[PDB]
Amino acid sequence: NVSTFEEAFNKLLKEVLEFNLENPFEDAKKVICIEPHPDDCAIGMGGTIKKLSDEGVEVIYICMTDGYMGTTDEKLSGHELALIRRREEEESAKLLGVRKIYWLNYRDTELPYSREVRKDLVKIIRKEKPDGVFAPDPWLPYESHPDHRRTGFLAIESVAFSQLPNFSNIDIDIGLKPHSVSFIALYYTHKPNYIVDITDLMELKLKAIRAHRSQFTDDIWETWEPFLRTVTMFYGEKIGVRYGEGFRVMPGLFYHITPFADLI
Amino acid sequence: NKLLKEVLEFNLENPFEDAKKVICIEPHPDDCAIGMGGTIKKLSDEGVEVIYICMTDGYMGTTDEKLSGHELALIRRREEEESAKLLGVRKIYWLNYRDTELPYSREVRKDLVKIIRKEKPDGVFAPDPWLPYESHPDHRRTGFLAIESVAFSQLPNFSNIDIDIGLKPHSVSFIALYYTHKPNYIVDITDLMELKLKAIRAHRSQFTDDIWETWEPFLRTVTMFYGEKIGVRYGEGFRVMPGLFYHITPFADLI
Amino acid sequence: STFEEAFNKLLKEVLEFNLENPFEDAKKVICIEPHPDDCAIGMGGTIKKLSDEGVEVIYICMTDGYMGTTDEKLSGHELALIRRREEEESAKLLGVRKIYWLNYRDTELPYSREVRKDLVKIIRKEKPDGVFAPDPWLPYESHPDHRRTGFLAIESVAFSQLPNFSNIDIDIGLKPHSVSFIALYYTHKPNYIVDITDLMELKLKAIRAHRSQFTDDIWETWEPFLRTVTMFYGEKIGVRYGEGFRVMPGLFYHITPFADLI
Amino acid sequence: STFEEAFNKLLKEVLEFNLENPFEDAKKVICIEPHPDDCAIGMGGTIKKLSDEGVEVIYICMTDGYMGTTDEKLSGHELALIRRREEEESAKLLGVRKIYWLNYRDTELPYSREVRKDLVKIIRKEKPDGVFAPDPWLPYESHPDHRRTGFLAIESVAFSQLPNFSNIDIDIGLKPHSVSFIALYYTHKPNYIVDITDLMELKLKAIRAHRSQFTDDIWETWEPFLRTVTMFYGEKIGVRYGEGFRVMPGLFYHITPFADLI
Amino acid sequence: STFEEAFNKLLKEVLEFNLENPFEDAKKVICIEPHPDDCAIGMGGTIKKLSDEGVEVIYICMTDGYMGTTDEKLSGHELALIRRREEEESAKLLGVRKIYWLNYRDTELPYSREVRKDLVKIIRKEKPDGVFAPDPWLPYESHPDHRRTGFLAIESVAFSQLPNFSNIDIDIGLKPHSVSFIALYYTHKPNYIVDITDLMELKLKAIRAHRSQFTDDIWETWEPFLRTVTMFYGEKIGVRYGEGFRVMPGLFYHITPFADLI
Amino acid sequence: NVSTFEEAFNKLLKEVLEFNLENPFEDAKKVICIEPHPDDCAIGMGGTIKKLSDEGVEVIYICMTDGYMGTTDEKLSGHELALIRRREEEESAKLLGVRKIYWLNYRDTELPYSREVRKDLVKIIRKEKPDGVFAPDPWLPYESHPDHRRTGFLAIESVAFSQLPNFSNIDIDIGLKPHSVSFIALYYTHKPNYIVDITDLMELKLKAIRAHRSQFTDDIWETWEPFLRTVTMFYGEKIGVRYGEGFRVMPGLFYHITPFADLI
Ligand SMILES: [Zn+2]
Ligand SMILES: [Zn+2]
Ligand SMILES: [Zn+2]
Ligand SMILES: [Zn+2]
Ligand SMILES: [Zn+2]
Ligand SMILES: [Zn+2]
Repeated sequence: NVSTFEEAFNKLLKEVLEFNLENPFEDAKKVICIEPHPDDCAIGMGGTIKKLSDEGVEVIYICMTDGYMGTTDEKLSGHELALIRRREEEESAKLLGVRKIYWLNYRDTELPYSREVRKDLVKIIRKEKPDGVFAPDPWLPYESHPDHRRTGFLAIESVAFSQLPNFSNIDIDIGLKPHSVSFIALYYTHKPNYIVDITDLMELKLKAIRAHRSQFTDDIWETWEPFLRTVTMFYGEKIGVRYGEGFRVMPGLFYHITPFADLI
Repeated sequence: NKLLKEVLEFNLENPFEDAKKVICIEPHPDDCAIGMGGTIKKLSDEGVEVIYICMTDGYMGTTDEKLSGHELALIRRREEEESAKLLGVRKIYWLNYRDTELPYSREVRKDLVKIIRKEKPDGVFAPDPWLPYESHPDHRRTGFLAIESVAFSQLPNFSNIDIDIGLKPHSVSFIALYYTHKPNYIVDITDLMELKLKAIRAHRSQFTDDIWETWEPFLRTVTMFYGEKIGVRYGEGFRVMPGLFYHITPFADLI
Repeated sequence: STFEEAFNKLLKEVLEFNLENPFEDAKKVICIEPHPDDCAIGMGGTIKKLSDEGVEVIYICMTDGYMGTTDEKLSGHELALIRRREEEESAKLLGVRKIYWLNYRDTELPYSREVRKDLVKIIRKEKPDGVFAPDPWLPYESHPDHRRTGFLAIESVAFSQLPNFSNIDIDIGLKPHSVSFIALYYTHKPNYIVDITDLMELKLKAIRAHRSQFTDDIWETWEPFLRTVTMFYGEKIGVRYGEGFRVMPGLFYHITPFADLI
Repeated sequence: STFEEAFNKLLKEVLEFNLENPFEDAKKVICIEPHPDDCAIGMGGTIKKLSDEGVEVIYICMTDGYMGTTDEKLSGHELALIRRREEEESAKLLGVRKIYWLNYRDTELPYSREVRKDLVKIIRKEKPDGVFAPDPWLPYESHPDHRRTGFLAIESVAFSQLPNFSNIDIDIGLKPHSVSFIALYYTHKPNYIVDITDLMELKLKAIRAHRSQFTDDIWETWEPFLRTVTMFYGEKIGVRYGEGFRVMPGLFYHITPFADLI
Repeated sequence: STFEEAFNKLLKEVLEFNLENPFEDAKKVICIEPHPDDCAIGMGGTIKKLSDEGVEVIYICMTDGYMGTTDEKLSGHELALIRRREEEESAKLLGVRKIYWLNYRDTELPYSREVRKDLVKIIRKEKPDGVFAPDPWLPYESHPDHRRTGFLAIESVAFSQLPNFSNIDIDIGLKPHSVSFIALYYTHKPNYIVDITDLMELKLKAIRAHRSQFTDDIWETWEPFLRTVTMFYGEKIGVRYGEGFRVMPGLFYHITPFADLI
Repeated sequence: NVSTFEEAFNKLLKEVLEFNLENPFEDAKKVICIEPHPDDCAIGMGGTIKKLSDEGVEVIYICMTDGYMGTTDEKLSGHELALIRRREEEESAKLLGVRKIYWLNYRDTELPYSREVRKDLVKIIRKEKPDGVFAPDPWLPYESHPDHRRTGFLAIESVAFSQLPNFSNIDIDIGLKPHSVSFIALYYTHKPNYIVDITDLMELKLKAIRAHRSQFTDDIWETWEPFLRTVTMFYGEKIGVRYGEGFRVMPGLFYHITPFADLI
């Protein structure tokens, strides 16, 4: 029957998986957007958040850390630099129609890669019963920040595991029952397979990004707007527009032992 | 060139003939069967002693809240024993680390290296940890600890108390990586496809007709992806490089 | 206007960043090696041509090579001496006279904040103009020590700038340094090669000072291999024996979907 | 004014600390056992003296009891399950309904925050008025699970009351909870005893319910030990068989050079 | 001929030890504390009476105070900042200028080589004669950070003495430092008390500085405690108010079956 | 049963447990002495090990570490010292009848307290199947060395865990069968309940101790010798001898939930 692989491949995607990419969000009624440090949802996927906040979809944050380290000022202690930074995200979010932010409070550059941490995200997933999760892609070539790498990993890991009753069993017997999230979307990806048109809202994104004043001196912004405009244009060039934000959405089966998963 | 052919002397033609004993290492109950169940039968038919190592106890492989993890392990242990016999596998070592909680550490290496230094095997099988998009830590960590333990089992100063109780440094011939996206040698499983599925179905906890109805297309499609690459409809794939390509080699992928 | 014009302006005008001789400002750099000899077998030829031109080349050794033998009667400490001496038998013959030994047992190198806090000390100590390390992204690399060494180098360098990372090194006199560049060797993705056919002769020998590692019997498998690597590089820019490394602007190491375009 | 004086005028007067009846105004208590059986063996009798009197009793069980058999033929997985039944059994025979299974394997109970964060969760939900736990300062206690269980209770009772501790609990509608009294079983430093003479053959029956720990051949050694223990305790308050409990000021668990003085 | 005889001729001739006068050489000390306000509470007095004699007193605070509140409004990062402040207006009262902050979050001080590397650092630097730390064998002490600080401190002191321990301190010109003495506050077995009869008012003031901990409602419990503890130590030497320390020869800390006899 | 607790105490000890303390080392053919650092078995135990050769008991060491930190010598490295000390102990052990020494090779001062270690001891116990296991008391007031504390606990934990076929199963799976030790005995204790006379063996014990040259310069032997004699004196008085060695032996049942183990 199945002449070759590629004949069975396209049938496994349309018939079996109901896999689609012109509109993967669409039916989204609530999505948590996971970021390693505060400002990552902004820089990563700010426009697409506003878009999903103009469409009346509920956007919740989980911020892995407290950005305790993002300063060169030999006189501004991380403890407050972090106070400074929970304000700057409470600002940023307010702009983007992000209302809620869970704060995991793990110190910056010290985000563990453990089960403890997975018990945080799995806990939050069974409670906010989110339709999709927005996490950063960990297989981003040359990514050198452990927090980024680990975040996307736990993100996808906690996701697949939240369905699992015997995982963090203490959750089951206090009200929280397993939940099957609908889609996983990987911002900060070098292999996007769905770009959102953000050409328009590309001016509210920098005001959400810059809102983090602590992280953005005007002096350093002299290399970051030239930077951000370069990135967003690369996502746009894939679907012929001025600005773009890129995501990787794969079917749930391709996140595990799928040798051909690099074809979509 | 002069090295592939005339310094190390490796071949992508047939590597398994010289093997009389091999270890097939799997992260969970069934990965041997899903990853390589046909090549498994093959070797056992051809009269080769196939031994499993299971890293973990499955404990987490369910959505049925009535079912405790503890049982699932039991139930899956026997389900594996069914599956193993179905393929000619003789002994399964059970590491027993809890599912989704496989450590990446020396203790765990130290285990693998005990066994390797007892079965003194010619070939080991494992999941390719550089498999792109592998999202399951248990799997990544199995690949890595496998390739690691192997190499290390040769080094008398590693788990140095193993020696003092008999078990000597061994030196496996090959390492074979199933569940890989860079196979450089395939095997024909068109001969034994349906039996494989049967063995893969022996894990009833895992493959309800409902789930199996969704993984039925998957497991056939995969084995095609590999199969096509030779000239058959159904094949299991493998990355084999063994030697000095697993350590510092900027042209490793050219094979 | 387009993606390529914004790309080129980003590098040339916004971030400058060399590519034709990035060791032009160079005076003091560190070569971080997992085991003793990991500078040798990948960076050695490059190390003399820098000790020569004025650069005080500094070493950090991540491990102590404790595990590097087959000899079932050679204690792991015995080996660790053999290697250290053997290493000095190579430090010098390339023009390096300071080797920090971290001292962590071969095959037991932690990937922790702890180790980072060390590197950082040895980076806030010198204030080097550049650091070397193996590329942790070298495909199929199966030895944990290597992978970890790389990753920590990069993360440590970056982190040395932040006053809060190791907030005790500050308070005690050691202040943040902001390293100039980073270079990854042992890479299958170079972008700046370096000429070594002349000093290739010196290298052959410095990679033997570690003769516990490099015996006679084995060498008959490890020199054809060694020549091949030095071919793989060199012949892609001209000569018969060159060495190519990877170097990026500090900002391609974070959130850069277009990093591997170089 | 003396110290002897400035001691009494604190317990009765600054703490209202009564040792006559601490299990008095107690409408819900928690029983943390390191293994299925522990509660029964140190706690057993005393559970009944609370259970039936409208005091709701809940076990937390730290391990799966996976390493309690010297039987080649019994896998730890099967044993774990077996013990669920024996504990489900035993716990009716004492009027306990709810038991949380933490499922940290036998001999591998972590000493960490991650374990605290559980006990802390369960404690905030159930909002009990009392927590029972093994005295972790019991001389010669060899079993880590045992030691750790106590420390981990004491610590989770002090910290259930902290908003900034496990903040995600608050964010999901489980607010702080202060426990009135900590009572340590398996102590040798009691200061309140419990006469359980009529309930003894019941406790032994509730302990014996574990057919995997107390086989008839093991029962010839543990029955005399079980009895001796119970004799050790009660013989202090004039009664034959008793059970012992240490109870202190919440203040006395921290920084007190004289907390030994009760 | 006997034991009691061996006890003394060791103490007095060989180990030249005296309970008499231990602090009579003090030009530099370090007072280590679990939390911010810890050198206060149990040691505030002696410190001032040590500033007086021109002795430089340094603080090392192990935590950031992250978790000292019951009010879901006050957030740890801030609460920390509020506590970094309070111990400066408390340290000044007592001529304490230098305070090292390790920043380990409240209820999370690790027990590791790493945190030893830190205290051994600071100490190889400030090259002091005197280290103070809580008595990690203080009965019923139930705060992790408390226990872990004495052990770590002791271990740390004994551990500066060695070049191989943290040899990167060495390689950047920070040498072995032997310490003269060790004083364990918060002890139930002190053996050399000090006099704070007049100083018990600047005491409640230096402790008072920590108002985010000591609001005036909850002060009405610790008000009898802060005195009572100074009287426990008092009725031991004659004066009205005390601060006790255990001081033992560097030899008794290890393998000494009769440490309990001094 | 019987009436008073004291009566149940005896009855449990004499008849029920059948544990006594006249000469527990008697029926011992094989014993293992566990020491934190190389030289500890010498110091604490020395004499009683010479004695146990002088009868015909095979005596095995497990040395938890490698002494990698035992020097004030600004010049001398750990690596070589660890090499130096594998001799000093081989020398000092041949002067006592000591034939086998297991080197775990944990770095001095860095010995883990973890399953990984237990498994390491459990691998040896099971193999040599000894009747006797020796180790430091870990409840020793003021003992400030993590290795000495940890090594005691891990010993007790390891003796008991050897019996459990579910603990470290692969051992079983390769020959190594469960083993049950007749007794555990704690040196470096301060509640000993049995001494061994070593007065006429003392001098030799010192030769054994001082055979660790690196640890005892002439300058250091000036203080350690009175101390050492002082120690061995302390145990003396108890059995009315010049020099003693203390041990704590307790029934296996006392190491667990016994609120009166303080009483033997
Ligand atoms: Zn970030
Ligand atoms: Zn699997
Ligand atoms: Zn290497
Ligand atoms: Zn128990
Ligand atoms: Zn404190
Ligand atoms: Zn020692």
